[PDB]
Amino acid sequence: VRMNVLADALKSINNAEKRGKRQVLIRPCSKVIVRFLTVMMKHGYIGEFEIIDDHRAGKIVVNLTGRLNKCGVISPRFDVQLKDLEKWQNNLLPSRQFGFIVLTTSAGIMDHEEARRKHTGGKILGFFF
Amino acid sequence: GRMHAPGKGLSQSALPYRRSVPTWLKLTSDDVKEQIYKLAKKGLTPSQIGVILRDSHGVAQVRFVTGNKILRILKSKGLAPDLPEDLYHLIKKAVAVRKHLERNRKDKDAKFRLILIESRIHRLARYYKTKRVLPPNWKYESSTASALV
Amino acid sequence: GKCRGLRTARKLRSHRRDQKWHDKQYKKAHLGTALKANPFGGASHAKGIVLEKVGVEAKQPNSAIRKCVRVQLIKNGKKITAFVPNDGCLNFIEENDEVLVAGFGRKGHAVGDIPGVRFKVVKVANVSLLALYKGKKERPR
RNA sequence: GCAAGACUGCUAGCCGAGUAGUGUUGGGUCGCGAAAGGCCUUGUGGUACUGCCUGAUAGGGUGCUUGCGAGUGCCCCGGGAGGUCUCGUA
RNA sequence: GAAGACGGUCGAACUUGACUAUCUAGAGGAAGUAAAAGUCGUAACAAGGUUUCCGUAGGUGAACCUGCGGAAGGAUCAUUA
RNA sequence: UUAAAGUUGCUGCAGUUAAAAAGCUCGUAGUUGGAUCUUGGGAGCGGCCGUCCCCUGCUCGGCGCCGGCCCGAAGCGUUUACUUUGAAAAAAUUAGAGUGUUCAAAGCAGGCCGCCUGGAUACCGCAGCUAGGAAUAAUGGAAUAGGACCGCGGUUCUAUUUUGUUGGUUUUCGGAACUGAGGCCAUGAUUAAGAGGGACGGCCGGGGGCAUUCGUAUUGCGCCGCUAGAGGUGAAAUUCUUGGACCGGCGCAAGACGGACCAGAGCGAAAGCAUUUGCCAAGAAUGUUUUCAUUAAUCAAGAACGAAAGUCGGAGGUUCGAAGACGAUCAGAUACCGUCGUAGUUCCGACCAUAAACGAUGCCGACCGGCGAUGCGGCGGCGUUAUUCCCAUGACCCGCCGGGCAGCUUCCGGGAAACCAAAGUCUUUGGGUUCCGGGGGGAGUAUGGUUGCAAAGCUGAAACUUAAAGGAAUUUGGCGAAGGGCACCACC
RNA sequence: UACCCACUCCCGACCCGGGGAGGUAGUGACGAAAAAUAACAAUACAGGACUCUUUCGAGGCCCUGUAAUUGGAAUGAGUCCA
Repeated sequence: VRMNVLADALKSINNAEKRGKRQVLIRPCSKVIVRFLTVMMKHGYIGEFEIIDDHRAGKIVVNLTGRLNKCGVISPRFDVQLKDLEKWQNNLLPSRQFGFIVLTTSAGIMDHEEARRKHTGGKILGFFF
Repeated sequence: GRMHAPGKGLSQSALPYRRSVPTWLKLTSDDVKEQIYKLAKKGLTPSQIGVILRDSHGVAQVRFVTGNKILRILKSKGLAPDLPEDLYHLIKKAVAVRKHLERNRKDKDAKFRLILIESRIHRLARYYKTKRVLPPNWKYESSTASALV
Repeated sequence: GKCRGLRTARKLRSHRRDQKWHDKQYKKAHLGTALKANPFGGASHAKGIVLEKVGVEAKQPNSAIRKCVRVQLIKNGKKITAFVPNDGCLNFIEENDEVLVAGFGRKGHAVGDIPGVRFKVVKVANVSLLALYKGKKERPR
């Protein structure tokens, strides 16, 4: 039964990137997937997406480039303090020069270096590189 | 897939995109409510009310021609039965299984399906207690056949 | 872990506790039967009295006989057998002498060529076997 | 009311007529099917091809050559006559 | 205003009796381990010379054997209208 | 005793074959939970982008003011965790700035000709307290409207600043409870998940239970004509027979089982189901513009079913047949084989819960290549047959949809390999949830508990011994395996 | 089966008494920090470094090393006025 829509959708686009497709249709639509693909497009790893609107839970179709390697997820949502950000980004990021981890905060859904420069933590949501 | 059956399945309705009444139907919403009243006075279940209202007069859905659903109108007037129709059908199926098992003792599969039906009853009764429809002291025992239908 | 919930802490703690307690190297130290079975009681060295000298058999690819001295302790009076390590050192031990029995090095296992022993001898007549073998000192009489 | 196209049923003169009679499973306008007689302009040409039965030169059950497997030929009538059809042989 | 006494309370302890946990006689039988040579036969591993194995029953010096129901971890992935 | 031990796996184990999915379902605590509620407007510091102002209000008094605005404030504007700041948080020990104990481990000393001084900080998981933020799981109102808002109209109990110095009055000033009619709002219910339950119509299946009917075959009895033989093995016998064995034919009687059709076919959770007909009760699948609206797979503790054999009371006892009794193979058969033969094999009941109960691979949900058949239901299209015409029905064919047992190829990808569309989406480890195993024996053994009339089922060790026991695969070996070729030291 | 209230403190009528609280020692390889047992010369000998004799061979002042040889400069353990 479907509970975590985010993990299934990101594993779907991960398998689409691994196989070699260019468009993929993920079935559920939440706000969190819209914000995650939003910051995904902001940080330049994938192509521009389309969201189809129905009178139900909608779908998202994404145009894929070959710049992404892995689109993981963390379940459940562990809280992350600012002293413990290096603990996660040392053993989960592949390098310090790239690889970008996202955590939801009181301000919005946003990555780790912007959370460092505005000094606000929150629970962890997912990661990519 | 199914809750008790082993296999999966995919067979359900698919309402269209348009939230609009059909243009070719001039059947007034007050009149639609009047057939809902008289077919409910005939003594049917709201699934049967919906399928006959879709069938004869050819309306897409009650929710588009009106603002409510069928059971909302029935509880607005107050002639709806207090027992839910799915619980009524499941209790009637259970007492039919009990009447079948009254004469047959070695039929183990009927007893197994009886345990499954009682499990489904106990699973749905706590939801109908939780959403505050049924009284909190209501319970389905093994002997309620002359008082409960 | 198999269960990856947010609020499932002592399910996994109980599973770790049970499968840690169901080990062998962990169960060797946390049960009193192992300490009650060892005559040393967790002691490194122990004192004992020699009552006889016995020749023991050996293993299959190396056929010989080895020299084991039978040592009776003072903790419980248990009758155990030790093993004289070096060459030509059996004649220094006779009946009714105090010796310092110790371990051997495999946590109470029969080591190598000699079956049925797990301890050796370090001192005899309050002087070490190394002194009596190398001729560092002289055995008192 | 103009106005021709696309295919099609039957009869080989037309009417009697799809009339008796037949009939399937569930139906319908219902498949099949002559004739006595009349009106008489007086009744079409090229071309194949046919073992038996149920129920068309239909469909399908099934055939013959001699040991084998397959081809050839195989409705009736009149006349000329000869004498065991081929391809390879478990 | 001392000694001493009847009552109350907290009470160490004593006698009788049951019970509980550890160590130690314990006649005797039932078992496995460490090894190089003693008799019957090779039960299983190659159609182990009776295909092997698993549950449940039954007698025997011995591995073992025989019904009943399954398995292929088997020697059959297949037997021609 | 710790790291090595990714051999305790929170990060971060394994479960087909190396140790390990309860036989399979139901189910209470606990765990995990679909989508959706607010965005933008007005202008600026600058070479369109980075800093950046607003996004609930009604009494006391204040950079100010000319009856009115703003500002300071006793009084407040439902609620958890997270996140950052702040207080309170003994010292030494941990980290760490300063200085030549000559270095250093230490110590808090010490330096310029009376003065200068430092002798700090950081950390102190949780839990408790105070604050700007509402992204994330749930809480929350209004649906029989005892729903909000400005108001209209009445009943009861009480505070003083009001009524000639004064004994005394309801008032006025105003506190609280109850309360009748109407107006006012945009008057109050988001949908219908390739989640779930239920209803509807055609149908599908050795799915169940009850009652029926049929088919040979076995054995026995009764009769008929026949002859001295049926028993079995690479080899004989124990067995029955002029008291007619054996075979053929006619009839009767009992019990068992439903061959050929009978399939990598169907149903059931699993064990398991195959002669016809009738009755009852379900259940998956396809169809839906029907109904209810997050009711959701997972399962400690609890319950139903459960091959064969095992025990207990009846009915009938045909074949087969553990034990038991003989003959031969044999040196030894108490084992293979042959002849009788007990319980059991069958039903009605009453029990126990075991298998190689095995896809040796838990359940739910999604994603990632192809191909042809098969079974159900539906969606259409040539054409043939129910004889010839017209539509739908059964059958033939073409192609599609959803679920299921499956099949062929494939470095998708994985693994120790055999192999696997899962045994993949695993160091680029994280979708959720029960059970189970850390070398091999001792041993599923001692003992304790517990169910059982009985065998046993579950839970379940310790001591002691060894460095191996094990899983996949090429090559030599030998087969009381299969299939080929060779030779006058083999045969014809 | 040690010495003393002098340093740090503590009762007590109290500058002045007491304290095996403590301090000072001796034993001590629990453990930690520093740090001796060697440096200086070359004939006796294998040439690496720079140029010629194809290669042995001269200069080799820095030489990598090493043989109970030599005149040597030095400091400590310990003995020992203070």
